[PDB]
Amino acid sequence: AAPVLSITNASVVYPDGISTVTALDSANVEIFPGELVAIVGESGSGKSTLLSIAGFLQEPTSGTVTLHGAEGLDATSTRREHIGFVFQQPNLLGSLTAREQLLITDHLRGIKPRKDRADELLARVGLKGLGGRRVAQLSGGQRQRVNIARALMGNPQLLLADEPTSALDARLSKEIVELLRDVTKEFALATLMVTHDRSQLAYADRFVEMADGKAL
Amino acid sequence: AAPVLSITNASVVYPDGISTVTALDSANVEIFPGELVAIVGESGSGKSTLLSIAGFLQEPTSGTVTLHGAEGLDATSTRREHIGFVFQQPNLLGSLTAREQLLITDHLRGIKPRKDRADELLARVGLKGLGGRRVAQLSGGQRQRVNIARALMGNPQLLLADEPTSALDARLSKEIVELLRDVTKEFALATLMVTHDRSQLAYADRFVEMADGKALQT
Amino acid sequence: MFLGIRDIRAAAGRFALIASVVGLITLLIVMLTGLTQGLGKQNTSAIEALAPHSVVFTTAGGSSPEFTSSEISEQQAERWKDSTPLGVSQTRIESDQNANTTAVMGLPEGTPLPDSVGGFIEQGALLPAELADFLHVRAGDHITLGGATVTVAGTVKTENYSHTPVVWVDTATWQLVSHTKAVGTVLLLNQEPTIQPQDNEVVTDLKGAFQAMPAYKSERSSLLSMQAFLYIISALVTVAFLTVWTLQRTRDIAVLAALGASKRYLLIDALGQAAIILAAGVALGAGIGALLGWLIAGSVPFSLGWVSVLGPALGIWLLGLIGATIAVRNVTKVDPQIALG
Amino acid sequence: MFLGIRDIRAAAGRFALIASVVGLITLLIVMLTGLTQGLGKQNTSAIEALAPHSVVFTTAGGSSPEFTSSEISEQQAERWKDSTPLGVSQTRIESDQNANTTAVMGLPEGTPLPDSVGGFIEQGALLPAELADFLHVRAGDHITLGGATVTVAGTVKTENYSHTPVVWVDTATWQLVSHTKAVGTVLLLNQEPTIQPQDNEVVTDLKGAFQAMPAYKSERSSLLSMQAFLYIISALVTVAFLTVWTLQRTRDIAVLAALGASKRYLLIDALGQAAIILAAGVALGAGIGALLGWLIAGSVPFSLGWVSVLGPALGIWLLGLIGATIAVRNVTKVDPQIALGAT
Ligand code: HEM
Repeated sequence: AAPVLSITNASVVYPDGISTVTALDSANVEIFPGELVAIVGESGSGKSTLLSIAGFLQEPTSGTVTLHGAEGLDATSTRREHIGFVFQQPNLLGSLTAREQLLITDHLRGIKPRKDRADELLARVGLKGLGGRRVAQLSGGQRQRVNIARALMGNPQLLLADEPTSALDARLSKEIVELLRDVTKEFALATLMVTHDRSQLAYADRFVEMADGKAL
Repeated sequence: AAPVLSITNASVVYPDGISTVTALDSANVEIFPGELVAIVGESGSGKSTLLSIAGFLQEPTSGTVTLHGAEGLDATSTRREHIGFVFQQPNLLGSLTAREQLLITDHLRGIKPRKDRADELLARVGLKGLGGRRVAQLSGGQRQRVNIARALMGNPQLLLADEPTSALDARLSKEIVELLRDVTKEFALATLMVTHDRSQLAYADRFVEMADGKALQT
Repeated sequence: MFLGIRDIRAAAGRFALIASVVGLITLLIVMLTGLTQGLGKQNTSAIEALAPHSVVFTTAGGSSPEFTSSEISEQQAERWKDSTPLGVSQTRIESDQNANTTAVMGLPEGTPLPDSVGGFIEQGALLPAELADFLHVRAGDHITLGGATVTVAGTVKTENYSHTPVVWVDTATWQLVSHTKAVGTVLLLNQEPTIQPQDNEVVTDLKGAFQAMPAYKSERSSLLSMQAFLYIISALVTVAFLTVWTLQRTRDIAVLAALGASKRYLLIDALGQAAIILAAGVALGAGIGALLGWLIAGSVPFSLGWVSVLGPALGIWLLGLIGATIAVRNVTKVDPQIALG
Repeated sequence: MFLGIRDIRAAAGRFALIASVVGLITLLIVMLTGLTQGLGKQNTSAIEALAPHSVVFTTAGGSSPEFTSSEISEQQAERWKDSTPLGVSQTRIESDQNANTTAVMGLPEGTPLPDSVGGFIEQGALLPAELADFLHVRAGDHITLGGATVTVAGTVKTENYSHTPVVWVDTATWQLVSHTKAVGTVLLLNQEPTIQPQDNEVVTDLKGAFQAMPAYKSERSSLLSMQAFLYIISALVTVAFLTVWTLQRTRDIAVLAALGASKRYLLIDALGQAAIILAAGVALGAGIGALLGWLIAGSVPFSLGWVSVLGPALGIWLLGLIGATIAVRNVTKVDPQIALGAT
């Protein structure tokens, strides 16, 4: 009965070299707890630009983006306490182990790292007992699974996934989307998922089509 | 009736952490001069793995890849003299100018960089008089255009484009694929083009659909 | 500070190379520091031991006073009241068994010597214990001092003047050994001078009295200049390395920024990693430094205390921290969108 | 070499920082090198001028020979034939207007001095011109030397012994100034030694004769040891810096590798860039070094030639090249597939 994210008439304009280019053009999106909303469209339609806006990674050049429960917080503080990022690349820190990839978020949030919680979440993502593995001992799917768990470490209300199945075959990518959908439902997360594989829309509650930076 | 590139039953297995991974499984593809062959399929189906194989960037764990006219050459020598790469990202060297992006290839080939050819090619790609621009002053489409021109500097026989329209809107991406088709035909190039956009197959003479590292063929 | 510390664990190779360079520079600085203090005490330990307030010299042509050319006449000594004439000369000492050159200081008979030297000025010459052993001489044996036969009055500890040990003799004996009618070479004043000096006279502080020694200023200054360059080189080395290094972490720093890591967190992480690396290098350099110096302090003059090893060490480490913050400044400007690519 | 040279032009900032560090270290090395050679002649310039072949010392208790403790008796001198007695002492010189301490060397009367010094041994003392100017003494004036009044026989060139100028006197005069009946402190031998020495006697070559000087060995060794550390520090600094730097170019090197750039090209490119930086740093550092040294060589002993500035400079540059190749070794081990994806 209360939205998590509200993007109202948002637009982003980057300086493309000497000239300017309208990346996002009057985007309007609202996500409620427990929704998985996909964002579909060709490469370069403004999917990633909309995602970065939803993740407070850059302010829109026009329009407003409000994450309820985080009012009165800077962009960085909003990401730290209310958003979990499932980057396109797993973005695992080389020198840390699978379990350490979760604890470091706790540390940057200023809390004593929780080893038990990290192992429970790693098991929830299907890596039970692999907390000691290093990045060299993790497969492509496994790294993406650790990434999902890391987004869940801070217990956010908004989960943003940026094409997390881009380097995974059909089987592995299904598992990740199933995991993403299952986690979205189990923890009442509001999740934006950018994807170009229309085969994954079956797991999403809704989808937005995008072209030339305009949402349809 | 004479292919430029012949990928016959090529397979690649990378060590994926503790286990291995068959990235390409018995791919059979042949490209002839003047063809624009698109390779379509979802992200992670084996398009890029096939591209890297075709570009002599890595040998297959099984099967053979032959570029005719370059037999008896190591992997690196083949790329330098017979292949042009239109990387997914423009991959422009920061400290070089637009024209220097082309000239540096001539320098690494052991020939005095030819500015005339570099300017002619820059004009053909629609960048006439922009040879003085630096990478910071070039837009997405322009950087990709320089990339095409750099691939054409060495007069290759194989032109490989890895989704060169991934960061371009509909208008710009049409222009780029048209340029690829037009340059392929104009210079009798054999071009493999990996693409995820199903709207660009119209510009290709043929297309190969791919899923999980296997090429689908009737 | 979380990622920074574990980067070091998993890549100890790269840091060992750089930490060794920092350790070498600290080693050189620590050992150079000890050598400069050792040479400084080699030239000034005797005069410093006497702890005079002011020192009256004699000059020619209004030039700067020099211990090699100053003499105090008897009337000149009577002018300055509450003052004792000190004669300083270097000459050859020859015993029945050996010989060498040494410095000879002469003071009025009965003047108490500094606790550094102990005893009191006696008739004759008081030899340093090490010098008496070298010459195979005992108390009461005759020795040739500057071409004159003098009796060894007793043994004493060793102080130095111009890299030579000081032989202490009565003012009368020094006159015979140095072939001078003067009552001394300088005038030591323990209280503040209440008389104005003569045209040929010049009052100087204890520090300036060392500059009247030929080798001291021209050799300590050059050693100090080397130390200043070494401190500068250390600072630049850290800044040069750490700027290039922090650029290497941009990707990992961007990921933390994207996740929500504050600027304060990223800056503390980077500086924390550098501080640990700089600490290791400085500790090893200063550790090896004090050891080599103690091992060498028998062949080369080397003054080795706590402040002469740890003073420079802490200075170098703090210079590195100032340099490090300059190099890590750009950790807070990393755009977090670098992680989405 | 194409990309390498243009990387420097467009990003001169970071290279200036490192080149300054290399220049500073070379600056420090250049003056330390010149200072060690300058001080060596400050201790040996006088004896070197005389150019003896062998040198006979006198010891006590079989200890190492020392210039401060050697004396040659008159009969001891008659044993070794074809030998010249050299007396070496340091004492105070006092003129009517000034005084100071200086070294006094004594040789037999009439012995021609080496062309380095010229003139002949005359009765009395031959003073260095600069010392006579300081003391306001002319030819024919009386001066107090070690408690004895002597007439200035004439001026000569300047040589040094133990950081003091050398006053040249006849063997008889030196005995009066040094208060000894001996005919000298050492014996200079111009021919091959054909006499066997006694248990207490010791013959030494010109080099070993310097070890009998108190300050020489203990101070040249320490200066040379510092130079060794400085050369090592320079090599390590470049290797430490260049390893992290080449790791920064992995992406650009991969693109050139992906394009077909040979391994030699990438390695030649990398070393060319490093060689240019090291040349710039060493040239600028050694330039300021020679300038400051020549500007200071009037107040402090500093020997400045071409070999004493460029020898170490070229040595450092070659040390840097060896270090750089060790650091750039991984430029040829970069797979070009890094360019097909994202990093
Ligand atoms: C064991 C090491 C050293 C010893 C024993 C030593 C000894 C001496 C002596 C005996 C003198 C002349 C004073 C006299 O004869 O009364 C002197 C002067 C001097 N020394 Fe050293 N020294 C050492 C190391 C150094 C170092 C490391 C430096 C510079 C880094 C240095 C620079 C100088 C200078 C500039 C002078 C003055 C030269 C002049 O104007 O005559 N010395 N030293």
